[PDB]
Amino acid sequence: TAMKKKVLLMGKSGSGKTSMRSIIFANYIARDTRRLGATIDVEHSHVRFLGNLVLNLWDCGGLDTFMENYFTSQRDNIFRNVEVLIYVFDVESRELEKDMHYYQSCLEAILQNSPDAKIFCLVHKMDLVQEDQRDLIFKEREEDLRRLSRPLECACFRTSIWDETLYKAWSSIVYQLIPNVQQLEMNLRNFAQIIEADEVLLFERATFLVISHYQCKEQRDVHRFEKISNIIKQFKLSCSKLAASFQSMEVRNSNFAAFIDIFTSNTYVMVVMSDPSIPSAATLINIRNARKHFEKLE
Amino acid sequence: SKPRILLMGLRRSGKSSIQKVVFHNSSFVNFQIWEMIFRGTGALIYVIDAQDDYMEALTRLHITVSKAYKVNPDMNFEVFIHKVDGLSDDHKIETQRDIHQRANDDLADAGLEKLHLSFYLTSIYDHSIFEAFSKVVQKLIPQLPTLENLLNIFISNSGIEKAFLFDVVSKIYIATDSSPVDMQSYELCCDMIDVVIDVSCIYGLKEDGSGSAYDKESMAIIKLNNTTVLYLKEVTKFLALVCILREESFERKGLIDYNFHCFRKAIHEVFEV
Ligand SMILES: Nc1nc2c(ncn2[C@@H]2O[C@H](COP(=O)(O)OP(=O)(O)OP(=O)(O)O)[C@@H](O)[C@H]2O)c(=O)[nH]1
Ligand SMILES: Nc1nc2c(ncn2[C@@H]2O[C@H](COP(=O)(O)OP(=O)(O)O)[C@@H](O)[C@H]2O)c(=O)[nH]1
Ligand SMILES: [Mg+2]
Repeated sequence: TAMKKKVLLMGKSGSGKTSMRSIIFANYIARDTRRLGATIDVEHSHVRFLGNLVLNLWDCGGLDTFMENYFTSQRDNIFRNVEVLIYVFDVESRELEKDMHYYQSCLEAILQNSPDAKIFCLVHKMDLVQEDQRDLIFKEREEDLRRLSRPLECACFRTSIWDETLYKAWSSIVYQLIPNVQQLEMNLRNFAQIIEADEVLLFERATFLVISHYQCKEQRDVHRFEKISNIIKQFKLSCSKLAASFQSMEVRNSNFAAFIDIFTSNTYVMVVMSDPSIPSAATLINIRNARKHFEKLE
Repeated sequence: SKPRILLMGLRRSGKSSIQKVVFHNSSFVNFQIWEMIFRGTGALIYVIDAQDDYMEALTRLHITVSKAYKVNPDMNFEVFIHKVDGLSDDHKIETQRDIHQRANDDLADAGLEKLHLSFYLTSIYDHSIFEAFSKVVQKLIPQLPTLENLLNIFISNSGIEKAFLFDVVSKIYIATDSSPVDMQSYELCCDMIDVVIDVSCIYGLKEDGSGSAYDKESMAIIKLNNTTVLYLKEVTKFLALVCILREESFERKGLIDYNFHCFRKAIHEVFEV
């Protein structure tokens, strides 16, 4: 017994669906995505996430012919028992009015077969828009996406494979699928207060997606969860390509100490300390002692 | 004593893309894009677009280089055969041999065959551009044999396999111990500096707006599941030591740390810092 969740990944052909999945779940780098083939029909992928959750990912080829089957002969197969629809939009697309009809047909099949399904819209490839225009273009599309989403709420995100914004969107999606995710946020709150950290992030070991975080004093970079996921993920891939697997990191300067370490068999942790009268030894023995306790949960 | 580099090429050669990827006052190296300037300059890097036709570009190359040998005939001429990430090795090699041939063949007929042209296959989606820069900058450091002897005494006496002296902003290595350099170790060390600097930018900048990510106490230890350890220490405000050693040598961390301070004071005296 681990909760199996059906995620649909859908959008016009070439919008970046497989590209995203190959970066978050398959250890690709953005450059490598240029070699991916068009996806024929649906490509099923089973992601063991934390070992109480399996993500049944449905990467649905976006060719016109494929979509037309998804609305007709395969309607039941596609749109039944769906927890999450992630819908991808190419910001560079010429065919907006045709992109909308394909999106709205997915919403209509989702409203008939899985109404309590969670809709995410990804306004994707924002690296090809000029940076002064990005916030402008995303607000316009979000507003349109929420009107055209009829009785349903969508949550929109502006994504690129070339930065942290992809980690922001997929962190957000997976947070909504994790079982007793508030139970975990408390158990981490506990650890953080006892160990006396300024901040503690918990990460899924394979994806390096943030699943839990504790702070005290609101910090300046609200976008920092994604940036860390991205920075460390990239280093993990350099470690296996260039030497061997990453195991641990210690970073310091005169203002902070940061510890990154294996935690449960299914997670990494990052502890941040603003150096009081705490030895290194006390923090290390607390991190070890807290493994058996988080181990239980999974 | 900051080495002076100039970077030159046609519109769309890749220059400011190269300036961006490498540097984004605050480098060990003084770097600028483009008979006055060429008077006090160590190195001129001519960038050619290799995805494009180079015949136009080979011409400007011969003019700007014959121009500047006239002014200062000690200046290093470095040629970045660039954007090679767009080609197959068959195409990389043929261009290399072709640019090599004609660039050198063109220099015979000006009677300037005492003017050396080093070549580099570079790309911004690649480390080649770092390797390439690391080579260019190393030729402009007169005290390079002193830095290399100091790293050698440091790693010998400290059970360390490999040590690089880095410009933290650029990820250029100005010196390494005498062991052969595996370029994968160099890349991995560069990727460590990025991880240290981007985590230091986010945490540890000061309660207020800001301060500096890198400072006298900047330190990192990375442990890899094959018991390899990577160990970074601030030397100066520009320069960081990165060491590669095994867990087993790292048991003697006290001896490494005490000896590190001899090496660091020694580096300071070299640069009269
Ligand atoms: N600039 C940019 N290019 C991207 C981005 N995401 C993907 N791409 C590129 O655009 C193309 C997208 O290809 P895929 O990811 O295979 O597209 P897909 O949506 O799975 O397509 P189908 O299988 O046909 O449905 C590839 O060249 C990617 O490298 C992005 O965020 N920015
Ligand atoms: N694929 C690839 N593109 C590059 C490389 N270097 C530069 N470019 C691209 O070439 C174009 C020209 O680069 P740019 O730096 O503006 O040329 P500049 O006039 O020399 O500054 C830009 O679109 C860059 O993305 C490279 O190494 N590989
Ligand atoms: Mg695909």
